[PDB]
Formats: sequence, C-alpha cells, structure tokens
Amino acid sequence: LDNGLLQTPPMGWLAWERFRCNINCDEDPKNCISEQLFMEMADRMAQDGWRDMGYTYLNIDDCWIGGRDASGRLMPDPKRFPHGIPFLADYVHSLGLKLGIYADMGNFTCMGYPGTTLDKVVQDAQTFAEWKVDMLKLDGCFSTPEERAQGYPKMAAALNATGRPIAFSCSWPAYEGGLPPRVQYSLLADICNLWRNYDDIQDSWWSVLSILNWFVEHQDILQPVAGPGHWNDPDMLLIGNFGLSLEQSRAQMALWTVLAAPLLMSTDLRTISAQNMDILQNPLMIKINQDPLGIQGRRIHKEKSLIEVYMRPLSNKASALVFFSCRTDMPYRYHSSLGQLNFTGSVIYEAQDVYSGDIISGLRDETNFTVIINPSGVVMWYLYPIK
Amino acid sequence: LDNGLLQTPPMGWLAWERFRCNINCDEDPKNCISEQLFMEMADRMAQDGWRDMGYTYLNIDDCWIGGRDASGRLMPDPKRFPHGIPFLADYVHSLGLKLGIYADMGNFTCMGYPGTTLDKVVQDAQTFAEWKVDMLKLDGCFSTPEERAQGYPKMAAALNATGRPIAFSCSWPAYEGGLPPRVQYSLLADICNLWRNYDDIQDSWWSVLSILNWFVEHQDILQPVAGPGHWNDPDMLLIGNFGLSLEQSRAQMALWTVLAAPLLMSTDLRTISAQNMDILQNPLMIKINQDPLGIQGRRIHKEKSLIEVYMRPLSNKASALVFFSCRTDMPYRYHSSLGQLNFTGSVIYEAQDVYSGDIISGLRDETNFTVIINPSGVVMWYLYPIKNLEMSQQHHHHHH
Ligand SMILES: *[C@@H]1O[C@H](CO)[C@@H](O[C@@H]2O[C@H](CO)[C@@H](O[C@@H]3O[C@H](CO[C@H]4O[C@H](CO)[C@@H](O)[C@H](O)[C@@H]4O)[C@@H](O)[C@H](O[C@H]4O[C@H](CO)[C@@H](O)[C@H](O)[C@@H]4O)[C@@H]3O)[C@H](O)[C@H]2NC(C)=O)[C@H](O)[C@H]1NC(C)=O
Ligand SMILES: *[C@@H]1O[C@H](CO)[C@@H](O[C@@H]2O[C@H](CO)[C@@H](O[C@@H]3O[C@H](CO[C@H]4O[C@H](CO)[C@@H](O)[C@H](O)[C@@H]4O)[C@@H](O)[C@H](O[C@H]4O[C@H](CO)[C@@H](O)[C@H](O)[C@@H]4O)[C@@H]3O)[C@H](O)[C@H]2NC(C)=O)[C@H](O)[C@H]1NC(C)=O
Ligand SMILES: *[C@@H]1O[C@H](CO)[C@@H](O[C@@H]2O[C@H](CO)[C@@H](O[C@@H]3O[C@H](CO)[C@@H](O)[C@H](O)[C@@H]3O)[C@H](O)[C@H]2NC(C)=O)[C@H](O)[C@H]1NC(C)=O
Ligand SMILES: *[C@@H]1O[C@H](CO[C@@H]2O[C@@H](C)[C@@H](O)[C@@H](O)[C@@H]2O)[C@@H](O[C@@H]2O[C@H](CO)[C@@H](O)[C@H](O)[C@H]2NC(C)=O)[C@H](O)[C@H]1NC(C)=O
Ligand SMILES: *[C@@H]1O[C@H](CO)[C@@H](O)[C@H](O)[C@H]1NC(C)=O
Ligand SMILES: *[C@@H]1O[C@H](CO)[C@@H](O)[C@H](O)[C@H]1NC(C)=O
Ligand SMILES: CC(=O)N[C@H]1CN[C@H](CO)[C@H](O)[C@@H]1O
Ligand SMILES: CC(=O)N[C@H]1CN[C@H](CO)[C@H](O)[C@@H]1O
Repeated sequence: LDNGLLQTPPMGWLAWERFRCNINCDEDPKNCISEQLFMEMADRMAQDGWRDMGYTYLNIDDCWIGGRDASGRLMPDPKRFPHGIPFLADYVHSLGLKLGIYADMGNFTCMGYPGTTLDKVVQDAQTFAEWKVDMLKLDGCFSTPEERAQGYPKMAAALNATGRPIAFSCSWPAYEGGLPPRVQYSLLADICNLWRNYDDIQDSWWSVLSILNWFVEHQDILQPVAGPGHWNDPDMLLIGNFGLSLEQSRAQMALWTVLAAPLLMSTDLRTISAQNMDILQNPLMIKINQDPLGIQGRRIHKEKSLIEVYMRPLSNKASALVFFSCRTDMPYRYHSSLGQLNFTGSVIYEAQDVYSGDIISGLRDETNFTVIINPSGVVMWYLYPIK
Repeated sequence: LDNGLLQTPPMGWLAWERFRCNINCDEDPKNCISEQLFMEMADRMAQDGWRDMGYTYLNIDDCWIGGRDASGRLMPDPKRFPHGIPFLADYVHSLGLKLGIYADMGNFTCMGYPGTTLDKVVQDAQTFAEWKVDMLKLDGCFSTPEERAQGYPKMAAALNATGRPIAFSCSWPAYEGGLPPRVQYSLLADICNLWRNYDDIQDSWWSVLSILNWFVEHQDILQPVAGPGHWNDPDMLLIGNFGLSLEQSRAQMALWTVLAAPLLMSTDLRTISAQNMDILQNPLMIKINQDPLGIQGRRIHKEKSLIEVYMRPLSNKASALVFFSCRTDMPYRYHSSLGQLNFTGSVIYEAQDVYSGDIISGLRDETNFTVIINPSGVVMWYLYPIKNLEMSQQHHHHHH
C-alpha cells in the first residue's frame, strides 16, 4: 500500500496470542484486556529497550469494543477502557510508540463484538483517525466473500481519505484460503501494508511448523509479492510464552526474520525471561529483518538428513542463511560449502553467527564448513563478501 | 516377572534418546557411545543426587558391540570400550549403581550390530550374567513374529537359569502392535519386568502427546496389567533435552508418574540445568512414582475446555491428581470439586501441590476449588484424607 508506511516490516506487540479475549477484570485484573494492560505494556516497551530496538507498535486486538453510540460511533468498553482510546493513543505517543487497533469487516468481530459492516467502514475509519490510531488490523469474520471484496478496498480508501497515515493489516486472504485463484496478491499489495495469509498461530511448535510448511510449499507465489510497504504476515511471535522450547524460540525468530515477517510479539513483557529478551532484542537479527531491500527469503535446500537451508538476500551484497534442523534426535553436524548453496564464485566471504556472535572468515565457495544444529533448532549466519 | 526385581518402576538413565548411535569418537569424543560416556554419567549419578533420589540404573543401548569372538561370545567395541564390560560393571557397582545392557532378538540390532539369534540366546544370557549386568533390554528388529514368540520366553528362561537376577525389558509388544489378540499381556507379565508397548519417543511434544493418546485410548486394556514386577513402558523421559518447553517437561514427569512408568532419563547429566534437575529430583514426585501398590493411573475426565484429569490410586487411601491442559492459548482457571472427580463418601482431604509444595486444607467432596493450568502444562496434587496425618503419628511399637 503506497502510503509511505512500513517500508520495513512492522515491529511491536499485539495482545491477542497471549491475552486473547479475557475480559474478566473482576477476577483477573492484571491480565484482562483493558486500558491498564496496554499502559503497562507501553511502559515496558519504553523502559526495557523494546522501543529503542525498533519495537514501536502497541496493538489492541479483539474484545475492546463496548458498543456504538446514538450516532453509530464505535466506543470501547467503558469499564475496561475508562478514559477512552484517545487517552491511550496520547499516552502511547508520549512514550514514542504507535497505537494499533482492531476492527472486523463483517457483522461482528470473531468474538462477537460490534462489527464494521460496509455501511460503517467510512465512519469507523474517521473515528480511528480522530482518535490518532497508527495501525488497523481488519479481521474478516461474519462476512461473505463479496462483502470482503468490497470492504477491504473501501477501508483502504477511507483510511487514506482521513489524511492520517494508518498502517493497514488485512486478514482478507486468510478467510479465502490464502491462494490463487481466489486470492489476488497484486490487489492485496495495492490496498494493504500487510496481510494474514494463513491460520492463526497457537502456542505450540506444531503450529509454527504448520505455518512454516504452508509458507514454504507456496513460496513461489508468496516470496515475490513481499516488499517495502506490502508484507506477508505468518502471525505473531510466540517467544516468551509456554509452548516453545529455547531452540524452537530461537528458530521462530530466525525463520520469521528470513521470511521478512512482521516481528509482532505477544507475550507478558512484565515477566519475560532474560533468555527470551535476548532472542527478541538481538541487534543483528533485527538489522536483517529490517533490511531496506525488503526481499523475502526462501528455503533453498532440503536434505534427507532433515536439515533445511533458508537464504535471504540483503543490502550491500550480504545474505542471511538459516540452517534449520527438523530432526528430533540430537545435535547434527551439518557439512556444506557456500558453493553447494549456490553462492557467487571467486568471492571470499565472512560470516557472523547471529546467535553466538562468532566470526567465520575467509570462506570461498569451495571451503568446507560444519555447523552444529540442535533438534528443532537453527544456526543462523549473516554473510558478506570481504577483501 | 517373578524374579524379585522392580517391585517399583525402574529409575535410571538410558543412553539412546540423547546419544543415539554416535560412534564417531575421533570427531566427537565427549558424546560418542563409549566407556568414558558411561563412566562420566555414573559419576554424575553418584555425585549429583540422582542415585540418592532413587535413580539407580545406568543403561547401555544399541551400538556397543564390537563383534563375536571365535567362540561366539559378544565383545564390546575395543576402541570405545577398551577396558571391557566387566570393568564397567565393576565401576558402576562401586558407586552403588546398576548396569543395564542391550541386545536384539533377531539377526542384527536395529542399527546393524550383531544380533542375538535364537542360537545365541543362552550364550548371550550367560555372558551378561558373567559380566555382572543387572538389566537387559531385548529389542526386536530383524526377527519374524515366530522368532519373537520363541525368543522372548527363551531369553527369560535363559536369564533365570544363570542364577543372577537380571531385570528384563521386553520390546516384543512394540513389534506386534501393542494390543490383543497379537499381544498376550498375561504372558508378558510372567516373562518380563517391563515392556515397550508402543512407538519410540522422539524429542518433541507431538511425540509425547502421541504416546499419551495411545495409552489413554487403550487404558482399559493396559492399566490392569501393570503392577509390582511388571510394568508398561511408554519410553524415556525427554527432560533436559531440546524439544520440550518447561511446562511440557513438568507435564511429562507428572504424567509418566501417574502412569506408573519407568523414570528412565536420557539426557546429558554433565550439563543439565538446575531447573530440569529440580523436576527430575522432586522427592514427592518420586515417592508417588515409586508407590508400593504399583497401581497404574487412568485419565478420569476430559472436558470440552481441553483440560484432562488423571488420577492414580496410592498407598493409605491417598491419590495423585494431574490436571493437564491441552490448550494452546494461555493459562486456564479450571474450576472443579472432588465430588465431580468421582470421590465419594464424606472424607475430608488435604492436598499438596507437587511442584509448588503448597498445601490446600479442608477439601470435602462438595468444596469448589480452582487450579490455574498453563498451556501444554499441568498442576499435580498429592491428595490424602486429613485423618491420615493423625493416624500416621499414632502407630505403636514394641521389640520382638
Ligand atoms: C493516500 O494515497 C495516496 C496515493 O496512493 C498517497 O500518496 C502517495 O504517497 C507516496 C508515499 O509518500 C508517494 O510516493 C513517493 O513519491 C516520491 C516522489 O514521486 C514524485 O514523482 C512521481 C513520479 O515519479 C509522481 O507520481 C509523484 O506525484 C511525485 O511527485 C518518491 O520520491 C518516493 O520514493 C520513495 O521510494 C523509493 C523507492 O520505493 C525510494 O528510493 C525513496 O527513498 C523513497 O522512499 C515515493 O515513491 C506517492 O507519490 C503518492 N502518490 C500520490 C498520487 O500523491 C498518500 O500518501 C496517501 N495518504 C494517506 C494519509 O494514507
Ligand atoms: C527364576 O524363576 C523363579 C520362579 O519360577 C524365581 O523364584 C521366585 O523368586 C522370588 C524372588 O526371590 C520369590 O519371591 C520371594 O518369596 C519369598 C518367600 O516366600 C515363600 O513363602 C511364602 C509363604 O509365606 C509362599 O507363599 C511363597 O510362595 C514362597 O514360597 C518372599 O519372602 C519374598 O518377599 C519379597 O517381597 C516382599 C514384598 O512383597 C518384601 O517385603 C520382602 O522383603 C521380599 O523382597 C519374595 O516374594 C519366589 O518365591 C520365587 N518363586 C518360586 C516359585 O520359587 C527366581 O527368582 C528366578 N531366578 C532368577 C535368577 O531370575
Ligand atoms: C448480517 O446481518 C444482516 C442484518 O441483520 C443479516 O440479514 C438478516 O438476517 C436475518 C436472519 O439471520 C433475516 O431474517 C430472515 O427473513 C426471512 C424473510 O423471508 C425469513 O424467511 C427467515 O426465516 C429469516 O427470519 C433478515 O431478513 C436479514 N435482514 C436484512 C436487513 O438483510 C445477515 O444474514 C448477516 N450476514 C452475515 C454474513 O452473517
Ligand atoms: C535372518 O537371517 C536368515 C538367514 O539369512 C542368511 O544369512 C544372513 C547372514 C544374510 O547373509 C542373508 O542374506 C542370508 O539369507 C534369513 O533366512 C533366510 O531368508 C532367505 C530369504 O531372504 C532365504 O533364502 C533363506 O532360505 C533363509 N535362510 C535360512 C537359513 O533359513 C531370515 O529371513 C532373516 N530374518 C529376517 C527377519 O530378516
Ligand atoms: C570437502 O569435502 C569433500 C567430501 O567430504 C572432499 O572430497 C573435499 O576434498 C573437500 N574439499 C576441500 C576444498 O577441502
Ligand atoms: C460451587 O459452585 C457452584 C457455581 O459454579 C455453586 O452453584 C455451588 O453452590 C458451589 N458449591 C459450594 C459447596 O460452594
Ligand atoms: C486471520 C486473522 O485475522 N485471525 C484473527 C481471528 N480473530 C482473532 C480475534 O478474535 C485474532 O484477531 C486472529 O488473529
Ligand atoms: C521398541 C524398542 O525397543 N525400540 C528401540 C528401537 N531400537 C533403538 C536402538 O537401535 C532403541 O533401542 C529403541 O528404544
């Protein structure tokens, strides 16, 4: 979407995966969807390095809505958002952050809150702009395909007409199977800054693998459509939650990075472990994710050993490689060379291991190397030519 | 098997899951299958609390064999076991541990090492006893169903005839589909101390779930067969390795305990984290696993919320309860009561949370309670009539 926004993938925090539709503030005040939750997360992002590392969006998901007023104007739940959304936008802005919100193209939100029907699209866009929102995720429950086909373009146009830059995240393709012929990716790129292609992530390794598999199965279609201002979105990071092991957490970060995915966390920033912070705040990893060329990577090799190799092209003749073990036994010594991974001949390279920080220098295409990859884990290199 | 052994489930360490068939000692001396590996693991078991908490077996799996000598006697790989197996058994015994070994009822071991064919069953049994081995796992690759039907009883008879008590772990049912009519559990209970019912565990939560699902699906058949001296074996613990999260690691420990499973670790004890050691060395957890009645537990409740409840009967009218969340979203507040979990009579109970150590007092059947269960995780209670506390302090003694 040609609105000047998200020339690199969005980084931030999104409520949904970890906090879901918990509205029981009487019994669970610390974890319910509420103004307090968002203010506390904003504070952590400001104070604990997140904003400084690039994590700038703080996004509200489903279950914020209270109703519509006599003029049809959307309102937040007054018990859980007592000061209203402008208050929260202003608070987040005072901390150098951006506020995202959520609506549904359809009669109701997925969890049954008031929907943004076709006849409400313009009003709702105007309300969000008036509130000084910075991003909108438009879900697609409780609509027909024809309604979504009218609605998503209508919302892009309505947001534009407000004059406020609002990043636009579109769930449209996920409701239509994610693929041609029903999904038109050139159309999506013209109307959306990012789109959810596929199924919601859940807090499990199986879920991560299911998403990775669908993305890699369809990478010939998906890889070319991503670029500055228009990203594929394989969903939220699980890092900091319950379902991923340490190796798996590091793997998701590396693989989302090579896929030029949004880095939208969804975890309790108030209690996040040092180990998990270190993954998410890895400076080179973020540099790679945020590479200005915005070229989504691909799986380039799959071996009978169950080692997979992904490659992302980067600025300044650099590349990212992710060596990914789908083995479930023990560490594996993977033997390769840059020549076996299709690199340019006669060039000499240097590599930095993104997780260890160690430097491997003087690699020619013919140079044999070994990387040790743990099960359901990765080794990631940032590689560039040297003199 | 009525050989006086494994009146409670075996606890120990088995090389296979973590170290597999790594024989490259030239490139990987610290992690290859070798006498050094076993000696270092024994030292850790003796020094770091494992033995003292009940982990007594240290078991060799596949890939130890060098060949057979001119008389047909098994030899370990001389480059990897330069001192021989008797030396290793002696070393392990000197630390108060027991040594397990591995063979295959078939032409070769699964990784292609010399097989214990029917003609070698007796000789190999005699060799193992002479080496002062304490446990034998008998795998089933490269055999026919008739060879297994002959061989597993033949090995049980051969071990018996050596006069040395050797705990006998039989893979037979895993090669027959794990179920009647092909598997005859009444025979297995008479010839084996434990048996691998089902597929090999791998270092993933999906694997743990697949095994749990199978045991729960078939628990009407499987639960009654387990007891002192004859256990079901759902395979090794994954705690300490790569695939399980913290919540999953605690779940596996709890569920294996409720199932009266062996607690056979397979992890690098030299680098295991304090957090994972704390799960595996939990004294109440181990007490429950080792309960002298040896009654395997069952899943007693499954709810549309994806919370499941398992219960294991214990000594002195105590019970273990595991509340298990198969949810994949966020912590869940599970509301229940003992009455809803088929506790009847007007007994007043107390519970200890096995992981937190917290005590919950004054539970009657009607008492509403809430437990907070994390996704792919558990809450586990040791539950007892409160009158047990008093009665346990009011026993009276006299000299004989
Ligand atoms: C509502 O919708 C409109 C229409 O889509 C948006 O207006 C567009 O905004 C974008 C982003 O600001 C503009 O794109 C930029 O144009 C710059 C100059 O282009 C001039 O020349 C072209 C022809 O060559 C004319 O069409 C145009 O009128 C301009 O006069 C470029 O310099 C920018 O380049 C950027 O990208 C390149 C590579 O991608 C980088 O090398 C640069 O560094 C730089 O980052 C960019 O292309 C676009 O021109 C606008 N179109 C129109 C018709 O006005 C509104 O932004 C939007 N409003 C809201 C609130 O959402
Ligand atoms: C080869 O195979 C034979 C079976 O064919 C095995 O022989 C059995 O060995 C076990 C273990 O040693 C024996 O079990 C023990 O019996 C002891 C004596 O009980 C006798 O007396 C009672 C009468 O009171 C009879 O009912 C009974 O049949 C016996 O004749 C018990 O004292 C032992 O108790 C153990 O367990 C209790 C807990 O339950 C503990 O408190 C005790 O401390 C103790 O550990 C035990 O039950 C069994 O009797 C033998 N059976 C037969 C038929 O002889 C061989 O062991 C096996 N050899 C090898 C090398 O594997
Ligand atoms: C989104 O909401 C609209 C408007 O509420 C839905 O349309 C309405 O749907 C109801 C029933 O769900 C319709 O009632 C039906 O009327 C016919 C008349 O013959 C009757 O035979 C049926 O038994 C039933 O009562 C109602 O007419 C209709 N109203 C309007 C104004 O269209 C729509 O179904 C919802 N869309 C989605 C995608 O969920
Ligand atoms: C287990 O082995 C026997 C014997 O196999 C022979 O010796 C081996 C070392 C190897 O070199 C084999 O190729 C030899 O055939 C197998 O029984 C034989 O089966 C073959 C059919 O493949 C048949 O021609 C012979 O008649 C059989 N020989 C005898 C002595 O019965 C047996 O099938 C193997 N079992 C399994 C489960 O693989
Ligand atoms: C790389 O390894 C291959 C196979 O292991 C070997 O044949 C070759 O000599 C090695 N190449 C170099 C340049 O050392
Ligand atoms: C337990 O909770 C239910 C509501 O969920 C209530 O109706 C019932 O009376 C409670 N029982 C007791 C003993 O407090
Ligand atoms: C594809 C898509 O937008 N899925 C969404 C489906 N609906 C929930 C909230 O109800 C989340 O927003 C989830 O991310
Ligand atoms: C059921 C069974 O014994 N499976 C075994 C299959 N064979 C390997 C060694 O090769 C392991 O021992 C594994 O535990």
